[PDB]
Amino acid sequence: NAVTEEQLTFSQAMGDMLATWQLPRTTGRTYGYLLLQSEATSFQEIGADLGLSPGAVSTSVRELVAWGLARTIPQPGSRRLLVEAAGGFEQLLAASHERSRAFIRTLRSGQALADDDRVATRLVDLTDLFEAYVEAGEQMLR
Amino acid sequence: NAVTEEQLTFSQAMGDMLATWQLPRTTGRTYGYLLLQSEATSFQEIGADLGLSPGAVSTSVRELVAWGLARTIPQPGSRRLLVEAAGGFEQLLAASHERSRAFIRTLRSGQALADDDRVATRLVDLTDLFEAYVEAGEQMLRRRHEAGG
Repeated sequence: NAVTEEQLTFSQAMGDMLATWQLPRTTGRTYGYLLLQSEATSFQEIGADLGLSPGAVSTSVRELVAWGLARTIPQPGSRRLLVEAAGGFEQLLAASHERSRAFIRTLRSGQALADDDRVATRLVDLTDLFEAYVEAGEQMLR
Repeated sequence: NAVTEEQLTFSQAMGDMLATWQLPRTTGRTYGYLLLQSEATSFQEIGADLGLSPGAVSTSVRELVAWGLARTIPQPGSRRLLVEAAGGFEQLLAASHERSRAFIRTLRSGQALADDDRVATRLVDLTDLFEAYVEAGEQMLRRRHEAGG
């Protein structure tokens, strides 16, 4: 029905969003699904509700747990796991911050290679703005 | 020699860096090259120094100029253009901010679709933090200009 379609399209959009951090689209789709579930769900349920193969569900859940976006829960009397959304974007955003720190080092390397005052100053000004931008969000993670 | 190799590798790294903000790698490479040039350079020099086709150079320059990362300079007595690094990252970062704003609308849509309090609370906490993170960078850029920076 209409609500199922809205939840599935939200899942699809979350796949595209988490791909900005190089997570496979199926992993973000699984996350978007979990976000709208009120109770923990089995791997079988995730697969049935998203039309995913068991290997795809297993891989996605493992990635989400590794990134602090989900938690797996054992079940009495079975090896089957339940899954729920958990944590948040802190770990993904910290990883993005670290990539930006490597970018800052590349920019500072260019500053050092500059063999002309005009070239050096241009790179200093470019780098200072980017550093200010990068560390604005770092205060949010703080 | 050592300095030319270091300049080329800086150019290569800048291509990889700006691909984060969806700038094609050859375009980011051209930008990193221009950043270390003390004088405006011709299309022929860019292509020779970077091993790029005339079409690749022309496309890259047009994209950098569109993004406010380079300026083209006419030459007396010719139709050939010179190119120099210009402006800065402001436009690329603003474009990134706009993509994040669309993500926030998606998250707020899921929040609205939430059909019980536990789900809604999880989504509003997740989205509140991401939106605060996004708007910190935007406020930073806006404030940098009002202050005289």
